[PDB]
Amino acid sequence: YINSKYKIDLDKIMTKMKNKSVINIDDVDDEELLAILYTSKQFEKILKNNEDSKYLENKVFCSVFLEPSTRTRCSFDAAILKLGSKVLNITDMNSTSFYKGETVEDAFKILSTYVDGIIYRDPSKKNVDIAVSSSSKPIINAGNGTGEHPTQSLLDFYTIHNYFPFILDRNINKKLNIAFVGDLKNGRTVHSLSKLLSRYNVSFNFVSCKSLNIPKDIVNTITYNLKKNNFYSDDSIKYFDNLEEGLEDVHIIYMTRIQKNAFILSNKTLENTRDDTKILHPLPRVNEIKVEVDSNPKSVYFTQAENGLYVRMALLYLIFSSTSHPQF
Amino acid sequence: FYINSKYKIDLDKIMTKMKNKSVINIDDVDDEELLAILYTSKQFEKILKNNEDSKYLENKVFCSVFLEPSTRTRCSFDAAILKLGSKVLNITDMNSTSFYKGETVEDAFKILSTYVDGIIYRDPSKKNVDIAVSSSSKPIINAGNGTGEHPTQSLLDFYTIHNYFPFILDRNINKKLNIAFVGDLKNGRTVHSLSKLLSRYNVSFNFVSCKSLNIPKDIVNTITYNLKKNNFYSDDSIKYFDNLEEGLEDVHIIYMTRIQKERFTDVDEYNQYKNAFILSNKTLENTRDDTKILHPLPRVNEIKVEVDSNPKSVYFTQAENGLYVRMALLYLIFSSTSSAWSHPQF
Amino acid sequence: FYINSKYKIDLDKIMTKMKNKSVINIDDVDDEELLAILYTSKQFEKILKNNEDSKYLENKVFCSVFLEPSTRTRCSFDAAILKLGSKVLNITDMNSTSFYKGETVEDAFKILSTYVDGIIYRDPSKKNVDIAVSSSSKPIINAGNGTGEHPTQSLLDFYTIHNYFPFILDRNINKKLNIAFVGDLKNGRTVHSLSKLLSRYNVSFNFVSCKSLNIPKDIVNTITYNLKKNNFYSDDSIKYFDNLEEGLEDVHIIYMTRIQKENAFILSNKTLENTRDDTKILHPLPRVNEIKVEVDSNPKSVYFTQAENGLYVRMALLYLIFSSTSSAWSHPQF
Ligand SMILES: CC(C)(C)OC(=O)Nc1sc(-c2ccccc2)cc1C(=O)NCCc1ccccc1
Ligand code: NA
Repeated sequence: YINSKYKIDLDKIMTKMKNKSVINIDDVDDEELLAILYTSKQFEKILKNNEDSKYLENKVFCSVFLEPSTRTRCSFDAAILKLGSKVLNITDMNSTSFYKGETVEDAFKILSTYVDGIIYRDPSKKNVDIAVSSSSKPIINAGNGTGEHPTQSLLDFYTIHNYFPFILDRNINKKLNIAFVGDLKNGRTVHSLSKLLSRYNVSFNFVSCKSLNIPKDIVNTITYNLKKNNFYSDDSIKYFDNLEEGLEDVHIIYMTRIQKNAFILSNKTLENTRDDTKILHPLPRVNEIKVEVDSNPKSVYFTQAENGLYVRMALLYLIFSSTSHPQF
Repeated sequence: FYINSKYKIDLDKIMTKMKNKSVINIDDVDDEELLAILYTSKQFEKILKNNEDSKYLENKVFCSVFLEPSTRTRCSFDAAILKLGSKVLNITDMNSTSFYKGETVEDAFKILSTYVDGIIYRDPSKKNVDIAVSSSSKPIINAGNGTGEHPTQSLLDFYTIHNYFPFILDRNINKKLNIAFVGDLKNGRTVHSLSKLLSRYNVSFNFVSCKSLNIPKDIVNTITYNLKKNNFYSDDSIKYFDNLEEGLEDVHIIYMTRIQKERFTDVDEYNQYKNAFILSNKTLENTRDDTKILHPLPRVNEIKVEVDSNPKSVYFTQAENGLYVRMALLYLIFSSTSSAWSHPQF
Repeated sequence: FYINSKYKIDLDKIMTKMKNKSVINIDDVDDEELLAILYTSKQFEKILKNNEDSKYLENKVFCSVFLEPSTRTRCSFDAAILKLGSKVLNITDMNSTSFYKGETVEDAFKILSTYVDGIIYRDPSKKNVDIAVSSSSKPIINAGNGTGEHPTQSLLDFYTIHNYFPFILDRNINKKLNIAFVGDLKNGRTVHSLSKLLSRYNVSFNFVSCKSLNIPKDIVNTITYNLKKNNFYSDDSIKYFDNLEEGLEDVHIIYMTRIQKENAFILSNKTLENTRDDTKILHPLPRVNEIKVEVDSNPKSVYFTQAENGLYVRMALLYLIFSSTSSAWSHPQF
């Protein structure tokens, strides 16, 4: 099992990931990240070539979405169904109507008797952690109020690694430069992907309009990670409030969502970027990216969204399998 | 493969043509495609009535997106997918505005179509379905929109008729089908769609309505051009009546529409129109012996419960037929390939 | 071949009788059918706790119709169908009036039953379930209605009891089970249903309630006629208390009910110290105050196992009604 230059011992990494709960991106170590990246790639190729995808038959999951949150929920459903497993849904409900005079711990202790695993989206942070403590079965966090969204970070990382595979090498001569653009204060997807990218040889351009800057405790978490692998320097973190400077010499531009510009992306504002730059956005997009950019080959935000299917298939396969592997 | 015992269906070739086809309007189905649908529907009807293996399409994952409540069509599409042995994720009980929460229809469909092999979409907006089709990398079946496009209702309507009157397929100048459309012909879009499809054949039409709720001119024009084009138009081709006693005479089919009180000024107008067009065993005594009664449902008072025991009533068979017709259409579009041994064949 | 310790089960014969049966009330289950359910439930419990293949009912497509919020029962029936290897479409987020949008219950059920092999139906109206059964070409499982019929709640309650006290099946005049029902005995319909089923056996009852919320006479009468039928009725058979201290003495089972206060009877480790060693505590759930979280660590608490058992009991009932099967070798036998 190879992804160019690293052999992955998938048997051994699955033994370790079996019945693992995934709440935060920090619950995924280096070895587990390689296994996910590798397996995601196998599912991408199997599905793009119309091959049998049914690597996880015989499982029954529960999907609990207590805010309307249709793309992430459908992505998890499709992944389960394409793997050949089954799922029952709780949707179109909020906290109060689902927990109708019942504790979170009662609800999860009972629900986990019915199913092999639970996928849970709840805008409360407390609820996901209470569910994990109460559940006899593994939980995948599909997004909560603390800004934990592990599968968004994983699919973001998979997407980058697909155009810039050298991010995995921890090579002091091969650095990736990324610009994060928009609302860096409220854009939790930046916070989570930053922590994961900072384990690697990466330098960051934070591009925001003063009022919406990256929070200090993320800058600190980036600086501790980069220091730990001896890739911190005074040039590791740069701050801009304009595109013209922010977007210069970055392999990746990652746009965030807003609501109420310095930061609208046009073919014009992209003429002076590297020819290899790729554009991500977790979606949905509003004005941050003009429709004309969809025809620009630097745009990969729809491939990115597509990649969430393969990454969620991979993560469900590695946690829930009982045991050959997807290959080719 | 034979239909009517006259017309040979090369299902391999017709599948190659229908593969990854979107079905939005009944005019997206040609003569050959309609034969393959009718034939395949009949095989699913017999396999299921005999408790045989129905799993002729197993490895597919669909998304079903219903942005207005419409329980029977949605459940019928679910059942069809599941009976074929495929899988479906559902968006229900939601409207346009809450599902498109500050996202364009084009963004939503471009992404959703990466997840799945095909989409079933019901939206009361007509624009939305056409935008979905333009944005989607995967086929769409329109399960109903605001323009009155509802191709699987028309298809299951036609399947039902063809089961009692198979000669409608022959385009034989000696073998004419006579149908009465009864009730709200202005707002009954199922009449509009079925009319267009029937007018490809040797058919004459009785439009039975009171003044205010008559068939629109643009449908009469489309029926008249279709009948002319196959040299079946005469001054007899389209008649208009305001009462059952005349309207229901010498028709093979009576097709009753919904007369929703919210289409009148008040109750007195409703209950006058109601009552004038209500179907009883009495109002059916001077129809042909062979007359069959359709209604797209749901039923309110348009038809009295006593008529359910009358052998001329088939509106519950009609609704059941939607399962077989939706199984057929899904099989023909989404199969990756054929053998002659992979086809349903009772 | 099919044994339940010392009851031999003729599953072929009992399935011939249960095939395409509708189950609306606990009285639609006779002695033989109850043994088939108990036996099949036990096989599913062991297969699933040992991670074996559970797919004993492939190729069916069900419709599950929930016209009130009723999340646990609905998820339990979904899980059961999916674990058996069959498929389901769901109608939820609906009440009576919005689902029957100017359509009769009989029209809706006549049509829906053409699509599917079976229907699971929860509706707070009692009329609706009985009209559904009259109109349907396919079998219905009642998942709960307004008359307090909830057959799979009673069945999973009974399965739970029989697991700790298997002698309830023997109808042995020397082996009596003592149960206390605690809380709102007037509105607690699962007491009503389980009482009727327990009273087919050698059972005595402690009804513990204030005064305003006492067991209704019609249930006392139905318990007395059942117990008389097997000559287990005596003036000792039914006792009435207004306090836990007396009510809870010498009972093998304590069954706590929901009381939505729309204080006397909260269960604590303290109020449990002088119960039998062997007493088990049920509660149909959800619980609010009736049982303190401290009791969850008490080994007498089984209300979470009880709720888990609903999976195995719903798998069993679906298998026994819907199987297309003939042969003794196809049945689960851990
Ligand atoms: C994290 C991801 C993107 C996977 O989660 C979803 O997609 N769910 C969500 S949270 C959301 C939102 C918007 C405003 C305020 C608060 C939350 C957008 C949405 C969302 O789904 N599209 C909004 C409208 C829409 C729904 C589905 C498809 C297309 C458009
Ligand atoms: Na599903």
